[PDB]
Amino acid sequence: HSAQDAARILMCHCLAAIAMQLPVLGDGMLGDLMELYKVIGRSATDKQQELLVSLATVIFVASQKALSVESKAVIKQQLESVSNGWTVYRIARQASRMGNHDMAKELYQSLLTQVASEHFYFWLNSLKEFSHAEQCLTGLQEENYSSALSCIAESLKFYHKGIASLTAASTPLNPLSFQCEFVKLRIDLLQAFSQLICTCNSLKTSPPPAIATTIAMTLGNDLQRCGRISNQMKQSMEEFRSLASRYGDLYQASFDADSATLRNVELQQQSCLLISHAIEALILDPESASFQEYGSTGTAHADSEYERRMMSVYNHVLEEVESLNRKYTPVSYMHTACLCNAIIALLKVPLSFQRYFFQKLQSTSIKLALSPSPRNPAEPIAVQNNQQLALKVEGVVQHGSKPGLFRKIQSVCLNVSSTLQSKIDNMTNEMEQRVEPHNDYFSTQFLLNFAILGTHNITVESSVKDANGIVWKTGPRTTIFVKSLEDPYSQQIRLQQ
Amino acid sequence: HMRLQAKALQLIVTARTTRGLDPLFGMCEKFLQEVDFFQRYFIADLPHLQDSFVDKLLDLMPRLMTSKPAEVVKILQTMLRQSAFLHLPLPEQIHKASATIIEPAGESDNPLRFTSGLVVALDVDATLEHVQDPQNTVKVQVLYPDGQAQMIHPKPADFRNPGPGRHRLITQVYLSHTAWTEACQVEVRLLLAYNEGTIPFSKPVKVYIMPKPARR
Amino acid sequence: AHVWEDNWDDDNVEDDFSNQLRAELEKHGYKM
Amino acid sequence: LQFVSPFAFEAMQKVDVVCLASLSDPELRLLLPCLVRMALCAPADQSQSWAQDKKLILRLLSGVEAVNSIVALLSVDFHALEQDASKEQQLRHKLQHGLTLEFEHSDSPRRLRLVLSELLAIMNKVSESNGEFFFKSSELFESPVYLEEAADVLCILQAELPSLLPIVDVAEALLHVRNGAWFLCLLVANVPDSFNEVCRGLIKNGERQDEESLGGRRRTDALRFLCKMNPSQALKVRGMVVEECHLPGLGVALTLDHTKNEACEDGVSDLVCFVSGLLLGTNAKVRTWFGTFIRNGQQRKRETSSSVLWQMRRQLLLELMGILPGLKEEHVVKASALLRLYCALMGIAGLKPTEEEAEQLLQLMTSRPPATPAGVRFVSLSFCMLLAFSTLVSTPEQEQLMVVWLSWMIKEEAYFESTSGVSASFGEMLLLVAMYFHSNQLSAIIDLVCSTLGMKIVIKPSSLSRMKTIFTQEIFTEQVVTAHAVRVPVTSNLSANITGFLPIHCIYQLLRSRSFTKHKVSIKDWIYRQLCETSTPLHPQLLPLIDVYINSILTPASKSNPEATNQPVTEQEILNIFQGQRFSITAQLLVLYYILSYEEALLANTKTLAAMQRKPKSYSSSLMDQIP
Repeated sequence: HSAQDAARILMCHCLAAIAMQLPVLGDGMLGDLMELYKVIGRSATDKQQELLVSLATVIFVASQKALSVESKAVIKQQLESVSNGWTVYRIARQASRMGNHDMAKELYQSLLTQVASEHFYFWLNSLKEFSHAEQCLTGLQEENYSSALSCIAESLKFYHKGIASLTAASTPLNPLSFQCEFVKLRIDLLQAFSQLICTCNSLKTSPPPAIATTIAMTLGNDLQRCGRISNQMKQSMEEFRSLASRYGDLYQASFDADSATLRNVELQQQSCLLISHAIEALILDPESASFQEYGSTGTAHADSEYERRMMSVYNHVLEEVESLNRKYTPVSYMHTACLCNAIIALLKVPLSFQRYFFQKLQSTSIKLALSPSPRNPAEPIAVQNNQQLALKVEGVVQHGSKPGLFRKIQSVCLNVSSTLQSKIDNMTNEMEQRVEPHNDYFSTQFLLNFAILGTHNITVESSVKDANGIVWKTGPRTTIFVKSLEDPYSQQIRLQQ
Repeated sequence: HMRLQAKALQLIVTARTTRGLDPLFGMCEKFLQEVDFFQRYFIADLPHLQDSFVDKLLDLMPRLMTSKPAEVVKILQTMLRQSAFLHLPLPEQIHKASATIIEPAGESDNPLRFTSGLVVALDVDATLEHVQDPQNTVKVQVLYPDGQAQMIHPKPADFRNPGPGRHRLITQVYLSHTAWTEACQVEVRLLLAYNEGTIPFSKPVKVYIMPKPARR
Repeated sequence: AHVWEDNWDDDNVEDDFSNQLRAELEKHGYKM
Repeated sequence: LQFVSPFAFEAMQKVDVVCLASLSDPELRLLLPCLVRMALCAPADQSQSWAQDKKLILRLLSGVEAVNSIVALLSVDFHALEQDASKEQQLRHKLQHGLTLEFEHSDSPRRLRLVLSELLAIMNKVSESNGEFFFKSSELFESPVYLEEAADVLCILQAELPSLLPIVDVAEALLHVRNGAWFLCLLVANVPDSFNEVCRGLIKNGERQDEESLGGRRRTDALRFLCKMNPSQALKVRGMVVEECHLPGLGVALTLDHTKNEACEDGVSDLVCFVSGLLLGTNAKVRTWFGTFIRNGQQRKRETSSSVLWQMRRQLLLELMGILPGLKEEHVVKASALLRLYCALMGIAGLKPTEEEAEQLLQLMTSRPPATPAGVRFVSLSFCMLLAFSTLVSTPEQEQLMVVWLSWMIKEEAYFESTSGVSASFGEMLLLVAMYFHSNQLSAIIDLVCSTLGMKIVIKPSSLSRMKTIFTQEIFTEQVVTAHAVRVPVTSNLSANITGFLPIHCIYQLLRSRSFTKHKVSIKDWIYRQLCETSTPLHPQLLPLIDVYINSILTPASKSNPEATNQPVTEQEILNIFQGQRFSITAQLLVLYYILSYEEALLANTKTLAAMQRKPKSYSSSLMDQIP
């Protein structure tokens, strides 16, 4: 209220932090910040863009819940009165960060209708489609599975459009690898959710009857209360575990994000593993499960209200499955209801598009030039196969900015293996070496032994391991073809043998 | 005490990651067995340990015999969270051992050349400082660049003792392999073994080795 | 230290890609 | 034949009894066996809501005698049927009437045995065929009269024998079956949750790069039927197609079906987006596989209008018809996207365009965009497009067309830059390609074209020789490129970090040529502005540039024409630089270099100046002692 439009940006940042910690501070006093927002236009003349961006960020933080149409109409009124495109783009990015995807969709639509260039257009268009799909996902009703799967199908159509436009935006320069892979994993998660809720609905499609017709219901041969539905549950459990493995792969290949983004990816993998453990400990053998969450959980040490919300959902699902672990037989009477409730809660918590999905920093890379006999074409390299082979791998590390923004490189675990190109897949030589780059350049000698006629492929990996000690599988992973010929005297002696 | 604490933390982590109730039971049995070994070996100094992790756990020991491993590791977790910090009594002017290889120098780009399968003898000359039982503890480790470790023991005539507590190791190390395409770097380091395991306490040196094939 | 650590809104922090987008979109400077 | 409607399939998948009541008679006739299995069999769920659902299922199950037929079929003994099936399978591993007549006359257990034997025989025949497509003919499955009850029996077999009849193997056998597309549509209608597994098995057993095979065509048609009966998951099917790199014509079919379903003329079509993402994406195997698909479609000389390639080509042509008007304002980015996709088509995928496609391409080249940075990007890509494929212009009509267009561009080069505000990247690449043509740097021509296009293609040197004959004679002369060079604005914040080929390199080469003083063009303004705007570190061309400049100021170009002389920098400008803060530090370092080299060159080469008798203004001592 009482400020003269210079310190307002600063205390807006500060109160954005404070409400980012404790959520009630925004929906407690939604109105006055909108009043300052409406007085902005004739209040400011110099840093209008900056204070507009800040106060729009905090209005999204305040309306972390569903945004009022009147309020966003007023926001659009002021933005269409006076704003830069880059400004309103930054409001849109903050909307994608907090989770106000309807407003995000509108702003992306306006920026899409202007743009100038091609990858920029496709990038804005993809962002528009994810915002629209997330709007559709937020348009969800509690305890209605048919409407939920309809909304899922609509949102999945819109991610399909978005991921197509994202692959269109992809270029050899600034390649959206993290973005495309993360949105593809989100797509696969939602497909798995749709398949799981479809099998949950088809639980009643006479699978117990098929079991009782194929074998005796008492002392079931396939399973205790056997089911093709239980087979599909096994398929879904294995698929979900593979999806969680892919999320771990995505994270360990990213390595460059800050704490918030890495934490967010960990939460998505947490959700996937939660569904896997739920379907494993409830539909499958609960006596063999015997798992109780006898550990500390529910502490408010989180860095995001989003994170707190997913964590509370996790606590709810854990307490429900721990209550329902032993109540019923494997026919899954209300087990499908518990799984559906978990799915509905996990989709009611919307999303949080994040910083490494957006502006990227501490772009570190390993060149990793091997220096064998130089194969300028793809011609394989001949070796006499009686002595040995040396490799002489080399790597130089490069940094796009101040290298130690989040993680400082400490050691480089190089990993080299062979494979029989001409078809145990030459997995004998499984070397790895932990070279420590004293300076930003390093070299290491590798020796390979092989006595096989056919061509071989040789693969190397960077395995950059940081200060506190993490795997972080990044690096080029290049391959070199190697030939293998033998002495005519050796061949003649073998023929005489 | 600190090693017991380490084993306890490792047991807690494996309990966090492990689903098998019988592997949990096995790890719990082995851990409590090692605690029993500790108290049997050190009957003494239990008054010296006050408010200690180990002595409070020895007080709560029979209930651990009674109880299931799940609550055992839960109580162990909380128990070690608010266990203690022990005092470490500083002794007199003790020293830590230090090994320095003065020969070979290892800056030589001139490789050491031989023929395939034959051996080259490489002298190792090192200074050991403040080592007890040197002829039985100090062992040479050589890393061949195809990745294998060869452990060479020195004969006890190779440990000259010019003064008090400062020794010189003068020995031969026998290096051989098949032929290589180019010169490579073989690692030489001094490992210290006890009685059970080995500890590096020397700076490694790289020596250029290149075997030729047979001349005819 | 700055007022708010997770600040996406800062000039010199932002990278090459939407620097180019900034150049284009400041040149544009309007939304309908 | 009548396929299962998507409304019926979504009603079945959502198990909404009011929706199933809303569906009419024939689709319920198609969906009988699962519904009667629901209403008769022991329910897994015992909830009261499911009890009302079951009584409504009975309510809708009123009126059908095939219900009683399924009752008898369920009354057949499945354990005995299963063990007989197992023994017959082991024997196979180690009727005067027709099959339809035996199916009709024989009772329900014999019907089950005969359809089981046929399915198992077809499955074994496929398993021994090992992916080689054949055709298996059965009058029971090809008799249109008995298709409904035959499919009901097949549904009963699938619902009763999960382990003995894997649904994916059943799907493959019915893919070999002639009416098995309709049969499989009924099967997935009865069992909704296995739809993803069925599609995955089909695309996993599909071929890589053959849409002209009979089995590939039948698989394509079956998956088209599946995506038609479930349009919501059609894009998902497209996603698995992209993942598994099989059936690109099928992927194109899904894309065209969805762009027929959705009509959004505001944005760029999903066809353009999807094909652009495939051709220009980071996935090398996908790019190569789709390029092989386009190569096969191109080498297919038969003009088949049902081909998906001609289909999407026609759709692209119609989108270009909608785009092409003077060019409109908002269409420019869409036009540029279409241009990049077309370059992806004929460049890396090698699609030869027909004459009307080429004529429309030349029209879109010569379309005049508004003076925006988007228009600058558009005209840059257009010029690079024509340079890349000079094969598009063949006749003299388009030849004089693009000549007139390029003449209009070289009259509006600095005008476009001035209106846009951004420095003329197009004008400077025009300058670069001009001296590249003059010095025959065709490799640099190719590299700059590829870098501008953002994608690597190989371009014909003889085509560039033809374009050189077009370019270097009437469009670009020495004085023309001299005026173009002097009207090119300077490289803003020039340093050694900005790498490439630079207008400073162009100006240095031109001053080596001494063409500026030959055609009487003032260059001191350009040099002064560039050096005043320069910052640190130093681009290594600046010092030889300034040395060549000062040598050009002193030594005349020609003996016969001593008057050829560039005017030096004025001392008033030197004072304006040395007021100091307004400027950089590197700027006055270079200016100090220039003036000291100027003094030293005057007092070194004074013999030629004495022969010239045009002794220039030696700089004042006031200037000298104002410089620190």
